[PDB]
Amino acid sequence: MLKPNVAIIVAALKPALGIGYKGKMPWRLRKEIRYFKDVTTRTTKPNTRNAVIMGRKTWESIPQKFRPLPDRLNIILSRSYENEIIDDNIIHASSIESSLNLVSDVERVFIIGGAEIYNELINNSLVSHLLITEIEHPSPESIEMDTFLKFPLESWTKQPKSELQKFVGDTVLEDDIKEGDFTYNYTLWTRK
Ligand SMILES: NC(=O)C1=CN([C@@H]2O[C@H](COP(=O)(O)OP(=O)(O)OC[C@H]3O[C@@H](n4cnc5c(N)ncnc54)[C@H](OP(=O)(O)O)[C@@H]3O)[C@@H](O)[C@H]2O)C=CC1
Ligand SMILES: COc1ccc(Oc2cccc3nc(N)nc(N)c23)cc1
Repeated sequence: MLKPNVAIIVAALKPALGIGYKGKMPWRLRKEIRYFKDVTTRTTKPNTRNAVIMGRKTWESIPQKFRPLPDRLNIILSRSYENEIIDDNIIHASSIESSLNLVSDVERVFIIGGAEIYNELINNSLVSHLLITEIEHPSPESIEMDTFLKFPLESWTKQPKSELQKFVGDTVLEDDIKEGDFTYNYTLWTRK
């Protein structure tokens, strides 16, 4: 695949954009996990699938029985990896671009974490869209977090809900979803 558009998908707590604590997500939002699954799996074209890219630490954090993530081509980056196809669902690479040279029949590509991957790849011009779930809490300071997005958002534009809707196709997008004390909304951002 040559120079595909790539999207980042992440869930973050406003206003600091925290995304983790001691190697895990600081919340369990059930409807948000379901959204992540639908957006990253669904395709429109026939014989295609989407690819998900993750850092080695994220891959190793999935219980072995639950990997690879089903119904998507899994790409794992490590600076120590050779560019290799493991099987039809797993690719190892040391760079995003190298990895995409190994794929065919992919419709969309999503970066799914973690923090080091996000913070480095935001500055790669292949990244064209950010799917950020903006999480809000009455007392964000009470939530322990050690990992944060370092995104240059002054260079990106938040689009209207209509644009997100068109991006995700059929997926149901509810507004101000509440689970416990958290309220969240799905957003789409593109480069200015
Ligand atoms: N809020 C959310 O939506 C999500 C949050 N997260 C959070 O992220 C945190 C984990 O992040 P982190 O520990 O940084 O792990 P990562 O998944 O980002 O893995 C980092 C590893 O990826 C490899 N790597 C990183 N950057 C590159 C690069 N530019 N090119 C090639 N290889 C690269 C390296 O592997 P090597 O060391 O082998 O070279 C590096 O050690 C957790 O707290 C998790 O909960 C994760 C996903 C989503
Ligand atoms: C440990 O394995 C993983 C950890 C996190 C992960 O990414 C997510 C998991 C669950 C919900 C998620 N929601 C959004 N908006 N973005 C992500 N990247 C998500 C995917 C795999």
